[PDB]
Amino acid sequence: RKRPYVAVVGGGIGGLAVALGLRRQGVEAVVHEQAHALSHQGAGIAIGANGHRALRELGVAKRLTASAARPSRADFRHWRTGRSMVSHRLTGLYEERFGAPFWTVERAAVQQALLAELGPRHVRLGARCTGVDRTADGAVIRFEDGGEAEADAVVGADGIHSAVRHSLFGPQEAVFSGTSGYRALVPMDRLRHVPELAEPVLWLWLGPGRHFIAYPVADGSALNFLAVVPDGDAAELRAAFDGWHPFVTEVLGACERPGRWALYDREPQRVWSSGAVTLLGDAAHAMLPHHGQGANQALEDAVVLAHFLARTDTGGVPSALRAYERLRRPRTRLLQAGSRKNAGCFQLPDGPQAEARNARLATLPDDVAWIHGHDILGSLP
Ligand SMILES: Cc1cc2nc3c(=O)[nH]c(=O)nc-3n(C[C@H](O)[C@H](O)[C@H](O)COP(=O)(O)OP(=O)(O)OC[C@H]3O[C@@H](n4cnc5c(N)ncnc54)[C@H](O)[C@@H]3O)c2cc1C
Ligand SMILES: [Cl-]
Repeated sequence: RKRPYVAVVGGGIGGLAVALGLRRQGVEAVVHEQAHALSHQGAGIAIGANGHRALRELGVAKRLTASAARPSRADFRHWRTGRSMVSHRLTGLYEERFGAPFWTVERAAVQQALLAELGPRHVRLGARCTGVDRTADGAVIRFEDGGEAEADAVVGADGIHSAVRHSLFGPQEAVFSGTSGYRALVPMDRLRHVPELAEPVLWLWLGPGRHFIAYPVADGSALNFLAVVPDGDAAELRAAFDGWHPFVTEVLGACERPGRWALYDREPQRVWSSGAVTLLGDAAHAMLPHHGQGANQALEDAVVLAHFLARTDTGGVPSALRAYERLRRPRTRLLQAGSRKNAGCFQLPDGPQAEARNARLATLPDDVAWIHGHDILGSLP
């Protein structure tokens, strides 16, 4: 009984993590990534306890300790007055409650740590997938350059515009939010004038029509920011935050060339898997960035999918892909819905609804425990 050889399309967090996770449990997995080399851009992400646990399982948490940063609190700030509307301490309480720390870190750092632990030799650069056809015993991936690679299982981790998803279920439009995210890492030495940044904090500035998130990365030496605005040029971004507190305007004014990303997600899908092909990460369940969980969820996907594929033979692959999907879909669906809800919530004008939002924010540790406190390993059979 042959154990499956596994081809993974995409070398982002999701693809690296699942390849790394498969190999750690004795399955041969190989990544096909379209880019000629992996980027060192892409700014900051937040790793919750739930994702931290996935990184421990995959053996990469120890390598990320240095470049991680440990926000002491989540501080929800009024757009105009700069007052702390709601605050929750993370130092100690977060780890005690949910079983692991809250980290903020560069995307690229997480990507690099995964790449190293997996081994770069397991990643084919320059391989752009254009398609996947199911065979009788497995599947074969088509590349742009005419190539092919057959396998006992194929995992589509090729992002929100997944070639693998298109092949399996046909054309499907990504859903535009009507907002853009501007993202940047600002060196802290360009922000000496901003005294709030003396403490490491997860900042969430909430206001009318738009919002602004900031946090430290690289052990406190740079500050990530994400500015979500109705929909790139720095002048138009600075203007969209006219009237806001100096903290926001000063941080925006310290980056000449921020990155702009139209923010899309997709409707939840009833089906991810077809014979020996399945999806993972943004390809399976793309969400807006408003829970800070997309990477976290790709990591959960990776752990769970590696578990099922490490325990089967070639003939058990379809069943294993369906078991992964059946466990992962409901959770990701709720996060998708939640991330949409939060886009609205973060952008209310001043008024009763915003005051009611603020009230429900007081009970946030209970209300999001299902996310941060989730034990991925304990969810398995
Ligand atoms: C502004 C913003 C802020 C965010 N903040 C957070 C946060 O705080 N916390 C969090 O957990 N998540 C966050 N996310 C979400 C997170 O970045 C993603 O969910 C996560 O990186 C998705 O990883 P992935 O591997 O599924 O996909 P991607 O990172 O999209 O990787 C896909 C890979 O596949 C490759 N590829 C694509 N098509 C092909 C092809 N046809 N053939 C071969 N290779 C291909 C790409 O080159 C890429 O390397 C944020 C997202 C945004 C937009
Ligand atoms: Cl996200």
